[PDB]
Formats: sequence, C-alpha cells, structure tokens
Amino acid sequence: TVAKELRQKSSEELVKLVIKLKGELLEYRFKLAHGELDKPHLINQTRRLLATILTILTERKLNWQEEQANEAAVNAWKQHLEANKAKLLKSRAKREDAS
Amino acid sequence: DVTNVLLKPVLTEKVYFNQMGETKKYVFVVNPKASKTRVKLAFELVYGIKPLKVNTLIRKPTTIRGGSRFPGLSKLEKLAVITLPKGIAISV
Amino acid sequence: AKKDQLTLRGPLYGNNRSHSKTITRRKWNVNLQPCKVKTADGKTTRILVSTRTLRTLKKHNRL
Amino acid sequence: MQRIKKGDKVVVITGKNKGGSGIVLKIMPARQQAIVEGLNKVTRHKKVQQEAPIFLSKLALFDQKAKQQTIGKIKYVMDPKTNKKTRVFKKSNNTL
RNA sequence: GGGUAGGUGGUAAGAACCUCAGAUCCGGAGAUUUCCGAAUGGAGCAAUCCGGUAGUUGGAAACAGCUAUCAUUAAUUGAUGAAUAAAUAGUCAAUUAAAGCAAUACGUGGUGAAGUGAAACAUCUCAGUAGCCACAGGAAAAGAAAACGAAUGUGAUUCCGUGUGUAGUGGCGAGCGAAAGCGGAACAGGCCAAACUUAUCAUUAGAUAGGGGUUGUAGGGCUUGCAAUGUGGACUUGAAAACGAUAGAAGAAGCUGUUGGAAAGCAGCGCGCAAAAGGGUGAUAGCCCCGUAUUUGAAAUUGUUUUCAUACCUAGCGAGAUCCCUGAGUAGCUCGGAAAACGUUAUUUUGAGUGAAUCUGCCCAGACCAUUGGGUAAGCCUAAAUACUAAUUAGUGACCGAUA
RNA sequence: UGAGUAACGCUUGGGAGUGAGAAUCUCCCAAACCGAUUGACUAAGGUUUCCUGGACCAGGGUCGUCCUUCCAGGGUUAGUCUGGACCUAAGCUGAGGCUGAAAAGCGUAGGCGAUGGACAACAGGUUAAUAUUCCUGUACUUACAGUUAGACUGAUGGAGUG
RNA sequence: GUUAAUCUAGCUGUAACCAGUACCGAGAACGAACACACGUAGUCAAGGAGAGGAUCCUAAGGUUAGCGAGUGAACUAUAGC
Ligand SMILES: [Mg+2]
Ligand SMILES: [Mg+2]
Ligand SMILES: [Mg+2]
Ligand SMILES: [Mg+2]
Ligand SMILES: [Mg+2]
Ligand SMILES: [Mg+2]
Ligand SMILES: [Mg+2]
Ligand SMILES: [Mg+2]
Repeated sequence: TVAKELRQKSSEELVKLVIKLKGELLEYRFKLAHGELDKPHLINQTRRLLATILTILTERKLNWQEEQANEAAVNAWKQHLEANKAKLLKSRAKREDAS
Repeated sequence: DVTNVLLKPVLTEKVYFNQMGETKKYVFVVNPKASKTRVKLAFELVYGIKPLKVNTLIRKPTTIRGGSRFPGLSKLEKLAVITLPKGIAISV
Repeated sequence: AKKDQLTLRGPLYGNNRSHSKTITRRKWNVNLQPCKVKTADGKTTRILVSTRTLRTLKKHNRL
Repeated sequence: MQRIKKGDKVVVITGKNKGGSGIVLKIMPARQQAIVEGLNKVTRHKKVQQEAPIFLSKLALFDQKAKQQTIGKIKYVMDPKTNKKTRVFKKSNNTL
C-alpha cells in the first residue's frame, strides 16, 4: 500500500492528502477526549498512514509545509464592536458633559 | 499552523460552570512550548471563530501514584482557556 | 611563556645538589633579550629572542 | 516450517490423556504451547471449561489417508515441483 | 532479501483491529532524527530566555506562520585601509581543517612527591611509581651505525630465554644491576640538502619551479666510452576470480509391560549414526520436540588474498686527475645538572659562555698520547615480531552458587 | 534480659449524631489560654502538602469511623501585580592582548549581574478550591497603520535632570 | 528632509508576548534526623487605666498543645506561707 501512493501525484495530490489526514486525525483525537469514539484503532492507523506519505515527500526533494502556495461569526463580532461603540460613546458623552 | 498545538480538551465541573454563562469560555490543552499567539491563530484556522481573549496556565508536575513500589512523576501540561463573543458557541 | 619565539627552547629542570648532596628541584630559564629583527616584507618586529639564536641571527646577517 | 499449525488434527503421546484426538486452535510459538479443543478442560473457579495448554513435545500429527490411522513423524524435505514447502509423513508418503 | 502463519514489547487477562494480495519477526541499506550538551546567533541559574539577516505566505502595518543562515581560532584567496605620502598593523568577505567524548586498558612526552626500608636519619631507596597535564594511535616509541668490541669477527630496530644475581656501582650499609657474546620469533631498507646544469624573478637572488644526486672494501658531481630494457616494491587506478563476515534451508532412528499423579526410569524385544555436545518435555530420553555432525545457500553491504593491465619511483662494468661537494653557533672546551647498570665518568643529552677542521679530513675502541683497526655525525621516513581488550561472535573452567 | 520498668515531649465538661466498636470523629453549648498574638498579608524556602469523595496494612508515642498518611477525581486563568523582553553597583565573564613548564592566572572593548532606578488598574462580586488575573462598572498606557488640522524634524553624540 | 520625511493634537480600526500566581509561611507543611518547648526578612497592630508596641483583662479572629482515669505516701521540681 505504498506503491499505490508513489503512483499518485507524488508532487501535489499528496499535499492535499496530508492536510486532510492531519485534520481528521485532530478530530479523531478530540472525539477520543470525550466519548463517542467506538473504533480507537483508527488513530494508530492514520498516523501510520502519514508516516508513509512524508517518507515519499522526503525521498522526493519536497516538504509538506509550503505546498500551500463564519456564518454568524462575523455578525457576532459586529455586535461586539457595536456594543463597544455604545459604551465608549456613553463614556465620552459623560466626560464632555461634566466639563 | 500545523494545528499540532490543540492536543486535547478537558471536561471538568469547573469548565461546565464557566461555559454555561454568556461568554462561553472553552478550554483546551496545548503544546507546552506553544504561546497564546499560536494558540489563537490555530483556533482561527481549526474552527472558524476569531477568539476574543486567550488565557494560559501550566500545571507543574508532581509526584503521582504515591507509594506503590514504583513511584512516578506526573505530566507537564499547559491549559489554555479560550473566550468567545456573547452570541456564539461551538462544539468539539 | 618564558620560551623564545624563533625556536621553542624552554626551561631545563634539574637539581640544586648543594654540598652534602641534599637535592632540591630547580629551574633554568633561557636568557631572553628583546633584540629586534627584520623580516623580508618590512614589518620590522620586536620579538623576545634567546641569546643563542641571537648569535645565529647575528652571523646570518638577519640583524 | 512448523510441525504444528492451527487447524490440523493432532493427538497426545504422553500425559494423563492417551489417544486424545482433537483439533488445535491457538499456538504460542514463543513459549511452546498448543490449545487442543476437547482436551485438558480444567474447571476454572472464577471469583467454565477453558482449556489448558499442552506443550508441543506431547503433540503428534494424525495421519488420516492411511488405512491404519497411526502416528508418525514429518518430513519437510519434500518440495513438490509445483508447490512450496509441504509436510509429509516419514513412515508414509502422505502430504499434510 | 530470508521466512513462515500468526500478531499488536514485560507486570497483561479482557476491549478494538491488522493478517495467510503474504503482517509481526530476522539480516543488509536508507529517511525521519524536539530540546540541552564541544554547543557554536546573543545570553543563561543545563535541558529555558532574547534575537539579527535573506526568502516566501497571510495581513493595510506593526505582527505571526514556513524555510535557510548567523561563534571563535589557524592557513589560503580577494577587497579595503590608519598616526604617515607610499607601505605594514587592523577591518570586511569566501573556502577548507579542529574544538569534544571514551576502552578506569595500552604509548609517548612534560612535571614529580611522601609513606616505607636504612631496624633512628639527611647521601640513598620507595621512584622516575602514584597523581596533574599535553598529544595521538590502532598500536605507539625506536631505528638502518661517526656502531659492537677484540677478532682471518657481528652487520638496522624491537621482543623472549641465558649470560648472572656476573664485571661493576653503593654513608662499599641497606640496596641496585647492565653491555657484549649465544639460542630464538619476525626481517626492508628508502629519500632530501650540497656540488653541476636549466627557466624566470628592477635577476643586486642570497629566491621560485625543474634535471641530477645519496655515500665508507669511500661515494657522487666534472670530461669519455660500453652494456641496459629488464627486476623490484615501503606503492595509484580499473577488471575478473577465490575464500569469508552479516539473516537462514534440509537435517536418520521406538513400541510393549510394572510401580506410578505423570516414566523419558526399571524391565522385554528392537532400531539409527560423519548426530551418545546441549536445552526442554508432569521423575534420569541416543529414537517426543528443538538442535548438533554433515551437505548447503546472498539481492545488498563489507573484509583478506590472488590474477591481468595500469601509472610514479627504482638497474650495471670501465678510462681521465692537486677540479668541486659530502648537512656550523654544529662536534668540542669551560660552569652548573642529568640519561645511562654507574651516587657523574669514558659514551649520550643541555641552561649559560666560548668555538674548529674538510679525505694527508672528522669521530671512536672507560682519563690521555702514538701505532693499528673500525665508522663517516651535525637532515627526513619505515611494515613485521611487541603491549592492551570496555567491545562482536563461538566456547571453556578439578571458578562463585544469594553472608559467595 | 533490663521490662511490660522509665517515657508518652503545656489544656477541659457535657448533650445530640454516626458507627459493629468512641474520652479521642461531626454538630451544638459552654469552658480555658492567645491577643505587639497561637490573629490577618506576603517575601524566602518547601514542592501538591490545597478542594471533594472513599479507606483504615503501615506512619500518628494511646485510640480512631479520623489525620498535614493512603487511594480515585480535581484546582492555579493577567497589556497594568513579582520578574524577563529596559537599566546599571559590588562583582563575574572576557574577543584581541599580557604573563605563566602544563592546566590555568590577569585584564581591555563588549556582555551579564538586584537586594536598587524607570514603566499604565481601581472598587465590588463569584466557585469546594483561583483571583488588582475570571465577571460586572468605570479607566489609563505603549506600539501599529488609515485619516483631519498644525509644525521642519533634530541622534548611536554634547548638556541639564535622574 | 521640500517636490515631503518626521513629529505634535484629535477620529476609525488592530495588537499587547514569556515564566510565577494553589497551599504552608511554623508549639505539626521551611532549617532543626520527628506531628521535636529552638531558630527565620518585612507589613496591618482594636478598647479601658497608662508616657507606651510595657503591664492586667477583653475585642476582630483563632487553638483544644494527639495518652487518659484516680489517689493526694515517702521523695523530686515549681509556686505560696
Ligand atoms: Mg682505549
Ligand atoms: Mg525495676
Ligand atoms: Mg517505678
Ligand atoms: Mg511513669
Ligand atoms: Mg517557634
Ligand atoms: Mg519575622
Ligand atoms: Mg495594648
Ligand atoms: Mg503583653
């Protein structure tokens, strides 16, 4: 199951595969932190997967790094800054009225 | 941006007590060498919510298993709590 | 180092065999004198040189 | 190869049980154990009839192609022209 | 590549999977190889902190990701440049080496005690031992005669036995103790400086690179001829072959009875052998298993040797003549010391001073001179025998068997 | 053995509860000492001793349902606080360099080195355990761009202040 | 520096890193071999009489000095007379 990875786009598709594996490995470990991970065997495999892929991008002269070359979030942040406007405006008005 | 700096979340009674409020302070354990800038950038690129404030503490190792013929030492970990704006909440 | 710079002839260690032949360790220091020298690039230099090599310098006309 | 492989019939040469023909399930090659089904059932008293391992010395393969279903040694030297290493009984010629 | 059928390291069962499209395992070769540490960007309370420079990505920009580089010293090369005009010191840049560790061992070299013995003690011994320190190395050091030393003589060094506990040396007390000669292990001797000649350096060369030449029954150079095409290695590159080292494959022969928890014992009748070394198997097994004897086999990496070609080095017998050369602050001599068996003495070394000669020469044969005889310093290099084993593999023990 | 001997290292009485078992544990009520302290805050140190639940081999000079012991789980949240990222003293190190058989020693430029200098946050609340750190309310600072207006800035160096 | 850099005052926006932060701080968590009568920098320091941080008693708050129960001989220490 390595010669089936040499044949892939050993320059560029492997980078996308690497980032996908890192993401799903992270989500695996997070699932392991709580409960609901019923196949604890997937971690050891997926790490084992990356070990081969990097081994290719290291036999070839390349690197996993530098191959790279908010639905309600923005609304919530806008509300935050608007509240900051209100507080700052209220504070400035009280200071200028006092003088 | 390897996002190897989000090792694990911790679920304790204190975390739930602080989380059910309005600020929704999540918590994570991060690389012992990581810093708040890397933590908040990693959070940005792992979930999608730019975090408001980040706090870090570290639990220094102590003696573990006490007297059991093979006494040992605990684990050095940096816990970072992550705050979020009022009307937002995400899960792991 | 109290040895010269042209060669490296250093002190000689011997005994202070007094009368009645009591031994006492003692040092012999080379005679060091600050006579000059001229190299074949200019750069006239002042070097701590021993007298035995000073004579050799004097006969080979190295000044 | 290995004189004893999971699956093949096997009988006991020495011990409290004689001619205890049965099937082998697990083999621990590191510690030289075999787990023959139907033999040495020790009544575990858990605070059950799980088997008890029998050392490979006691075990002996079971000829089944000869009229006399007797017990014999094994050769490996037979490498058939159209095959890999195989087991053949010394006092016979019966593969496996 | 080997190799099969299980496996996910031990306290370890269970849970969840991988596997007989050939996993784990074993051997070779690779890649990854956080941080400190010679530690080397700058620091520092070791394993932490603070950065610069050049790229690229994100960002409006600080700023953050992601890469590489950033110590000192020595040599060489280039650039720059002072008091001072030129020049040198210095400064900047580039490239190449080490700095450290350990095998508590072995080697060399520097420095160097005391306890003790002397029935005290200072000369002396312990002792050039321990220790401190520098420096490598797979071995080192030493080394190819200005020798031994008493003769129709040996012919580099090293190491073992003997000479012998001798000749000698020692407050002639304690004590110390060779060099010859002889029997042996191993055996190789090569190369510069200088005469002369060549080319070039404001050729003031007294310098740079060549040729040539290497020494003692003296040799070489200088003038002139003959014979030579070859051994030889202290040795460069290739090719081929052999024998090994690193995983492994095959690898003969047994049943019955009694005590018996279990027999492999004991007993009956057999059997096999280039295997009756060893370990396990319910008690002591040649035939139950795993091996052993034997016969075998390597893709890859590595070792020793051999063969063929391949460079560099290397070859011999004569004739002429006051020609020239044959290692200078050197050998000696003197003052203080020491290595050598010798407590200072021929020989050997040296901190201070002085200081020659040039084959009709110089030194040597225990102060010294003559005669006779031996050898040619003052320049370099050198395998082998030798010392040691923390290490890898196989194995042994009239060695220990948990106060050892 | 000495010996079940000396010692047990500054302090009480009770009710109710628990529990198989209580002088010894939990609660209550008194009582008795402390009060320039046995009180409250912290530095130095120590290194989980902190909080909750459980246990009673050993440690506790007795006992124990209990312990600062043991086991499982948990807790430490900073632009402004103590210190770095600023500064220097004594002093330490120290390129080149000086001296020294050897190692090392001395020392210049640089660099480190607080016990000191300079630097901006207050009050209250909250959890079993944190709090100028979290939360609520009100603040200040130092950088960065983009923008409006005014103005010529004025240092690795000199001076004053510190 | 002008064919504008840099600073000053204001407005909008962005960022504010690294370690410490628990608990003890001593007649039981530190240095004394201990749950040992000893030692250890600084800070807050109530009321009555009083010159006062002395002295006697109390407050805020905090402890039960981790062996007891008796008897009240010789004898010992400590106080009183
Ligand atoms: Mg003589
Ligand atoms: Mg008594
Ligand atoms: Mg008594
Ligand atoms: Mg008593
Ligand atoms: Mg005290
Ligand atoms: Mg105090
Ligand atoms: Mg008072
Ligand atoms: Mg008082």
